[PDB]
Parts: sequence; C-alpha cells; structure tokens
Amino acid sequence: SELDQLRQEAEQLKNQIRDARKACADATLSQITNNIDPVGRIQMRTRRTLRGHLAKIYAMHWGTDSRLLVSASQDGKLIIWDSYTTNKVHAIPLRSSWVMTCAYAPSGNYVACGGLDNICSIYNLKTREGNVRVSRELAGHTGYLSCCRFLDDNQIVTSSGDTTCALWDIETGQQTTTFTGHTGDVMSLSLAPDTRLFVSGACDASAKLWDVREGMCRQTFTGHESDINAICFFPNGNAFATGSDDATCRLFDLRADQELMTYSHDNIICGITSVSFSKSGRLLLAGYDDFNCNVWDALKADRAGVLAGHDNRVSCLGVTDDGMAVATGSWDSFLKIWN
Amino acid sequence: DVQLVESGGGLVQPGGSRKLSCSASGFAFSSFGMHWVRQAPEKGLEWVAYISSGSGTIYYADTVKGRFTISRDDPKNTLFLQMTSLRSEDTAMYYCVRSIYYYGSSPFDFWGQGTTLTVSSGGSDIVMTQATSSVPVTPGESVSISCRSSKSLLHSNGNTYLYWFLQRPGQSPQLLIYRMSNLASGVPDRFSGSGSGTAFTLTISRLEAEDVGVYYCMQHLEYPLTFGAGTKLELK
Amino acid sequence: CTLSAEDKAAVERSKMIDRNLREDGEKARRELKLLLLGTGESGKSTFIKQMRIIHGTGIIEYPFDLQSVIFRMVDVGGQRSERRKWIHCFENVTSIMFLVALSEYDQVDNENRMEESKALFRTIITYPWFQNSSVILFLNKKDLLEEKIMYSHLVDYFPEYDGPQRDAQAAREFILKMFVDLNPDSDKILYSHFTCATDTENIRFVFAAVKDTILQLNLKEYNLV
Amino acid sequence: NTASIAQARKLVEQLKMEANIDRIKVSKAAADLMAYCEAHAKEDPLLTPVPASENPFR
Amino acid sequence: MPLVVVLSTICLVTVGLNLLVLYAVRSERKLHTVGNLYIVSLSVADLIVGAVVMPMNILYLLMSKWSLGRPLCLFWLSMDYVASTASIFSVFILCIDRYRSVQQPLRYLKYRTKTRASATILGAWFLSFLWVIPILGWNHFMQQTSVRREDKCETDFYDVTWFKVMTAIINFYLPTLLMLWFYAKIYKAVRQHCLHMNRERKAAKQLGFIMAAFILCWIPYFIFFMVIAFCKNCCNEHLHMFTIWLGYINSTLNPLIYPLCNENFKKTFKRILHI
Ligand SMILES: NCCc1c[nH]cn1
Repeated sequence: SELDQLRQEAEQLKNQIRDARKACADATLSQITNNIDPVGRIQMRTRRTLRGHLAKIYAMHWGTDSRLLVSASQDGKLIIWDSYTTNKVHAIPLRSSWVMTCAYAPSGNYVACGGLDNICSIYNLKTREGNVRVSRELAGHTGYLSCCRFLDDNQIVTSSGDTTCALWDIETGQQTTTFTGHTGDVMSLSLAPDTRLFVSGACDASAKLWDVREGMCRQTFTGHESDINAICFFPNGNAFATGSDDATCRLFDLRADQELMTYSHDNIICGITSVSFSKSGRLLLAGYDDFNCNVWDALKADRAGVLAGHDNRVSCLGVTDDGMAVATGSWDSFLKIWN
Repeated sequence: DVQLVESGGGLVQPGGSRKLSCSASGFAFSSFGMHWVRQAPEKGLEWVAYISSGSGTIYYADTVKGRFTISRDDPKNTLFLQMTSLRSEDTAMYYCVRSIYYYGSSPFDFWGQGTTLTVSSGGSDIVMTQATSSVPVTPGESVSISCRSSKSLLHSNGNTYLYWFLQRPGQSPQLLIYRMSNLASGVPDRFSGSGSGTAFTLTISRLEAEDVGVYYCMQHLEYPLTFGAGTKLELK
Repeated sequence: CTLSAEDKAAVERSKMIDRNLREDGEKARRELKLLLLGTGESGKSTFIKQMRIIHGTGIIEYPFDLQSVIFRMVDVGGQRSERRKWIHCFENVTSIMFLVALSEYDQVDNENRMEESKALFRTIITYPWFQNSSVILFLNKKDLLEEKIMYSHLVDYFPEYDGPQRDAQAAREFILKMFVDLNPDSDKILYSHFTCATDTENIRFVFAAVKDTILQLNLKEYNLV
Repeated sequence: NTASIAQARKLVEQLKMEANIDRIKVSKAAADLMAYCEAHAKEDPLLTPVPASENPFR
Repeated sequence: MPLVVVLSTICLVTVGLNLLVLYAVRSERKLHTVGNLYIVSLSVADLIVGAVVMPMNILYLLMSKWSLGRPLCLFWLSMDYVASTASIFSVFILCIDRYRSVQQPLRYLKYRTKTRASATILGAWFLSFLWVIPILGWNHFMQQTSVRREDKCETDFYDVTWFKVMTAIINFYLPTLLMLWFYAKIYKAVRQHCLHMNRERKAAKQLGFIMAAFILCWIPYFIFFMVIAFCKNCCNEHLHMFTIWLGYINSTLNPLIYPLCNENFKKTFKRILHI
C-alpha cells in the first residue's frame, strides 16, 4: 500500500523532527534571560487621536517614512492620515465596502486594500488627476482575502481563504507563484525586513515560513492551539512572533526552528488581535480583546504596562519604521498614536 | 495629460470691466485650489489671486484687493476672474494655475496656456532678489542660479517653502522644484536644489539646449506670494 | 496659530474631507446589516431581487428603505472556505436571515437537500460568534410544495412525519417545527415565515422582526428579561 | 485514491525538506537575539524615550 | 445624640456609593456607553446632594440656628434646590430615554448617539440651574425681605403660594406623571407573549420598584410644601426637615436602583470597592 508507506515515512520523519528539536534544546530562553536588566515601568501616552471614521477600524499600516498612516474601516473607506498633524491626507471610497486589511506600499505610491470581495485592489495615490483610483484589481483568489503586504512597486504578497498565499505581480495582474501547504485559512502575514522570506499563520494553529523566490515551504512552527491571527518579525528577521486565541503570544526562532518563549496572563481568556515589535525588538506590543493593549517585554516575558485608552476592542496596531511612536486602532473608530 | 484653457482676453479702454475664464478638462477640479498669476510684457510673474478648494478661503495681493473678484463653478469645472476698473498697469498675460496642498503635494504643478488682457488709451511681505539677470551658457555645462530672501523661509517644522519655475520662450511656466529640494513629475534628474535659510540655489548639471529659459523663485510662506524677477538663461 | 501657509491649506482640505465623511455618515449611521444565508441553489439571490421588485462566489447588496430607515441585505455565501475566520466582519449583526426551499423534500449528489441545509442551519444558529443576533427564517416557494404534495409524501424520505397523505398545512407546520427544534438550549428567538411571489407583506415582517430584535437587546440591556 | 497518495507524497517531500536543516542550538539563538537587543538598545524611542527636543509627537 | 450617628452615616454612605458608582464608570471601560451617561449624571447630582447639601441639614438637626450666616444660607439653598431638581430631572430624562428605547423601532434618525445624550444631560442640568435666580430674587417677594427667623434660614419665597404651586407643577408633578405614563407604556410594550411568562413578572418587579421608590420618596416633601403654601399652623419646620431628609434619601438610594441593574457591575464593584 503506497498510501500507508508514505504515511509511515512521514511518521518517522516527524519523529526525527521531534528528536532533533529535543536534542537542540539545551536551555530555554527564560533560563538565560533571568540575569538581564529588566526594562522597568515605562508608560506611553496618547499623543494624537485620529477621528473621522464612523464604524470599526479593521487594520492599519504605517508608510515607510513613518509619518503617513493608512487605515481601513468598516465604513467602506480607507483614510490616509498625517500622524504628525492629524490632518487627513486622502479619503478613498471603496468599490465594495467589505474591507478587512490594508497596506501602504514602501515607495509611498500605492495603497492596497482587500476583503470579502475576494479581490486585492491597488489604489494609486500619486497621479496627475489629483484623485486616487484603482490601478489594478487583483483577482484570482477563491476564498476571502485576509492580509496583503507589499514588496516593491510591482510585487505584492496576499493571503486568502483559499488556505493559500500568492505573490502577485501588479503590473501584469497575475500571480507569479502560489504558496500552498496550509490547512486552515491564512489569517495573517508578515515580511522579513530584507524581504527575502515572509511568513504566515493560519486557522489551523500553525505558522509557516515561506520563501519568495523559491516558493517552497522552508519550515513550519506548531505549539499554538487556537487560530494564529497576528504575526510580525523580530526586527533582525531571524526570529518571529505570533498571537492566537490562546490568550497567548509566542516567540519562535527561525534558526532554532522551535518555540522560544511564551507570553500569557492566566486571568486573560480572550484572544489577541495584532502584535508587533519595537525597533530594538525588546518589546512585543500586542493588542487584546479585553479592549486593552499590553506591552510585553519581548525578552524577559514580564511586563504589564498597558496602552489602555480604547472604549472597545483594539483591532490593529504597529510601530513606526524608525520607532518613534506606536499606533493602535480599535473598534471605537479612533486611531490613537502612543509615544 | 491635463488641460486648462483660458478665454476672455478682450481689448478694453481703461477703467472698464472684463471676465476671464479658465475651463478645466482632465482632472478632478473640485479638489484643487486655483490661483491666478500675471505677467507684464517685460517683467516677471506677479501673483494676483487665490481661491481655495470649495471656495473656503480667498486671498488677494494688496495691489488688487477689493478691485478684482474670483469664483469657481464646480459642476461646470470652470474658474472666473472678474475685473472692474482695470488700470493700464494690468495689460498682461494671465495664467490660471492649479494647486493642491497636502503632505507631499506639488503645488503650482500645472499651468494654463494664458490669455492676453491689453488695456490702453505694500510692505511687510517678502521680496526675492536675483544676484544676476542672465548667465552666459555653452550647452553641456554645469551652472547654477542663486535666489535671496529677506526672511528665512525655512519654517519651524522643517519645511522650506521655496519653489522654482521654468519658462521656456513661448510657453507657460512649468514647475521645476518644490520645497527647495523636491523635483516635480516629468523633471529630468539634471536639476537639483541647495542652500538654506535666506540663500537658495538651483543647480543644473549637463545643461541641455531644451533647458534654455527663464527661471523664477516663488516663496510660499506668505499668501502675498512674491515671485522673483528671475534670470533669463541664453544660448552661446 | 503658528501654521505656515500650506499647513493652513492642509487643514482646510482635511475639513473638506471631514465634511464629505459627515455627509456619507448621514446615511451610514442609520444602516443595519442583515446577513442573508442559504444553501442548495435554492435561489436566495432571486428572492432578494423579488423583494427589490416588489417595493423599492460573490457579494450582492440590496438596500431597502422601510419607514424612514435604511436596511441593507448582504448576500454572500458562494464561498466554501472555513467561514469562521471570515464571518468576523459579521461578529455583531442585527439579524441572520436564513432562506430554505420547501420544495427540497424528497429531492437530492446522493443525499436529500434539507438534511444538509438544516445541518448548515444549526451550525450557524449555534456559532458563539452570533449569540447576540436573532435568526430569521424564510421558507420560500410553497406553491411547488403544494404541487409536490399531489405527488410525494413526507414519510417517503423523513419517516418521523405524521399526518394525512396530502395535508399541505401539516407539511408546512411540521417543516417549520423541524427547523425550530434545532434551536439549542439557549433562549434565542427564532422567527419564521412562509413567503410567496405575491406576498407583498413578507418584506414588512423583516422590518417587524428587526424591530423586535432591537427591542429585545434593549430589554436585555436594562435587565427587564 | 490517487489524490490521497499524491497528498501523502507532497507531505513526505515537505517533511524531508524540513529534515535537512542545519539546526542551530537554542542557546546560541537566544544569545544572539539578546546580543542584538543589546546592540540596538539605545536606538529605541519606545524603550529609551527621546528628549522632547527631538520628538515629533511633542 | 443618636440622630447625628444615623444621619451622618446616611450622608457618608451617600457620597461613597455615588462616588463608587462614579469611580466605577469613569475608570473602567465597557461601561463607556450611552445610558451610563445618564447614570453618571444621576450619580453626580446625588453626590452633590450628599456633599454640599446634607451637612447643612446636619447643622440644623444639630444646632438651634443657621450659625453660618446669610450668604452661606443662600449658597446652601441654591445647591440643595439645584441638586435635588437636577436629580429629579436626570431621573426623568433617563425614563424618557428608556421609553423611547422600548417604544421605537430605533432611535432611527441617529438619536442614540453619545453627543446627543450629553446634550440632553446639559439641557436638563441647565433647566435645573435656573433655580439659582429665585433664591437670589429678593426683588420679587418684597413682602418678606426684612423678615429673618431663627428656626429656619428663610428660603425667602416660603409664603408665595403662587410661585410655589407653579414650581410644584413644573418641577415634580409634571415629571412624575409623565414618568408613570412612560413606564406604563413600556410595560404595555413588554407584554408580547410570543423568556416566556416570566418576562412580564421581572419587568413588573423592576419598573414598579423604580417608580415606587421615586414617588414614595418625593411626594411627602412636595405635597407638604404645597401645604405650607397656606398652612400657618403646621409647626412646619419639623415636618420640613423630616420630608426634605426623605427627599435626600432617594439620592442615596438611586445608586442601588438604576446603575445596579444595568450591567450588573459585579466585577467592577468587587475590584474597586476600596476607591
Ligand atoms: N429639599 C428639596 C428642594 C427642592 C428643589 N426642588 C423642589 N424642592
């Protein structure tokens, strides 16, 4: 029986994987970070409040210059803010008011948004006509489009409900490579700072590290039990972090190929909506469903300095590229920038 | 490409009234503010009027305040400038000028083709100075032009509101460099900006015969926008 | 105000943007989202288009203007993905309209349609994501039900029926009861109806139903329930 | 079924490619990560707040 | 002196609970909602009664005289009238909001928003704040301007049966009758018979408790000063102090009535009981 032989071989391959992982575990992170200086009580305060949305804010993303800020709301609108002076730069209406995520392209020219319409739209900001219009409508997914991120002027990565990610070439309008290998829906995505590799976690408790050019699954991380719905690399791109409905964030290592550390509160039984790292990667800032937003010490796994300023669930967050300020956006239609 | 066409260039006896029309075709007119800029026969561009988006605010130069009128027709996408009691000191070409203001914008980017208005029978603002009036140029050489200001335009937030415009013989001015270092769309990388404070520098390397023209400094700190006399580059 | 010129212009433009936002909010703040569901190619889209006619993988959105309120029927569900992490956009919806085709009985791949459809129905009515939303139920096409009663007995596929051979009213009552029982131990108000092509009243009931739904939440917020 | 056999073959290939990985012992990875956080420790405005003279957010 | 033990307790708790309700809302989220604005307005009014109004009556039931002096009497009368009137009007606006909530398909013209709620509190508190003038209006009740009496500090309109009757009409009887109208309409709305057969009894318990507390607390004072409008033989100072104390009791009862049965507040009270 070929099927039985293949299943057996996969089984002893899994056993070899487990043996290797155990062998390399000569310590844990908390066994070596016990003798490091703690951060201490650091409190950040709301410096601006970006208001103008009407319904919940679903996702947001800082531009590369770290000033501009694109946020997509249930209102069927994207709003491109100026986080220094709170002035709205652009307001983009949508063809389909069902938007789940957004993306500000690194060149600052294009903004990507997608959602239940199964399509990633690429709005062009810097045009003669002074308005902002779709330049491409990337279709080719079958399931619902969770999170799309840019790589350059022409290559955008998307992750959808097909249980698949795609590497779309915007100028031509067709996917170059499709990354398959998940089982659940690919609920989150994240790019390496050097953009050689990306990563994605799915509604099967597993995360997978993808190669952009080779298109084959480099490695897979397990350890979560509920849906991984937030990912953001450690700033050097050799580590990795996820947040799931386990009331838990986890930090994995891309070279140790195993869990590295966990962050959790027992009294918390609610899920996590978005994570991110600071510029030094010392702080794992994570939103939560209890309307708060914690700032974990991403190395000692011990801090509860909470960015508590929202009247409903903190949906999305991030840090500026140069790290001056974090930003959050919650279901109360407000984006609060903290520093 | 975008398009603006003006009309209403009648020839009138002094003190009369006129209307000037700037029909817009090829962009979302309702989102752009507009200016009106003026050019005497052998002088430099001078600023005349400004009407913001949606007619929220309007500004006029001191030489014209209370004497000119300006208006927008959004559904018809048209700009009007109504003249009453025109002096003989207004016989000039008029350029309707586009302008959009937001973070990273490019004001004054596109200009109308201009219309002629021939009629025959201040202080506590900024003034720009042109150290020269013309520069002798063999093509292919690297040269530069220097502007000076009475007030340092480098505002508190780090912006420097200085623009540089080129006017080729027989065409409207086109925007070269906005905010003293940022060049506009379609501008070859030959041009660049330099200086600071009260001394502003336009440096051009590998000059091309197509780049011969007249260069102008706009300050844009104060709504009494003051152009420089500008220098005419000539071919040798 | 220490703002420079272009900064003042930027503030003016942002005020214009906020003006357009307020204008669109003038209709956005009074809109209700009602998630429309169904399976078996029963024609949920056709039924919504029929309401649109009656009174003035893809998503089709149908506005309704009822009694100085804007309802907006959302028609989605052609996708086969793992909808749990995609129904998050519908975590708090006013109501969940579920259309069923009464002609499905004794009509199949290899399995009769209502067993699959009602499994789907109970799966939706029992999600923890949808606990605060009432469930409305629209049993469409009853004339063909009458026609099929002249042919098919209910016991021919579902043995636990009891009644006369051609008792159409008994058939409607049993099927509606069948769909009601799958409501779990939780005290969720499951609405019901039987519609027809000339049923100019059915649209009203959706409004009526939503009314009660909101009313319930209000009483559920004041602990009067 | 041949579809199940193909899926099993794909899974076996994936696991084989996951087997030939030059693993780095977790101790070295932790030391490297901590050293990195140390090296760029002074450059983090969320960890070492900037004086208000150079803070764009007041 | 047993009374100073009881009454002070009543005021000391009256702050606490109200303050505890106040600290409950302005600290914790999930309560930062629409109706809790009405709740916090009621609690703030009752805190003002418990703070600026109750100690002065403690002084009466302790001393034989208003030892404070005339401007202190004017300020205390202003604060008592304004705070009691604002408490009543805040309860009334909360009732009218509930009636609109349960009678209407929706506050469908965008009426449920927080800005309009806050505007409603501002308007109610303003219309209560008009109570500042008449106490300082000695130029309309000229018959009693040279009259100063030891037993009371002389509110200075106590014998104006006209203005007093108009006040009782426009301040408590009209709002109380409308309260009853609105809650009766709510109960007739609840009775659906389509929770089955217990919804009606629970609603009866809650709404009857609310309306009964309000009317039983605030009748014996309004009805009795409408009485002194003409009764010169009522030895009215003693029943005055008793009835106004009954009226203040509703201020400390409110935190246990309206805000206690909205979000059940149990986790909040357990966490932050220590202020
Ligand atoms: N003792 C309560 C005072 C008052 C105010 N309004 C009516 N009466």
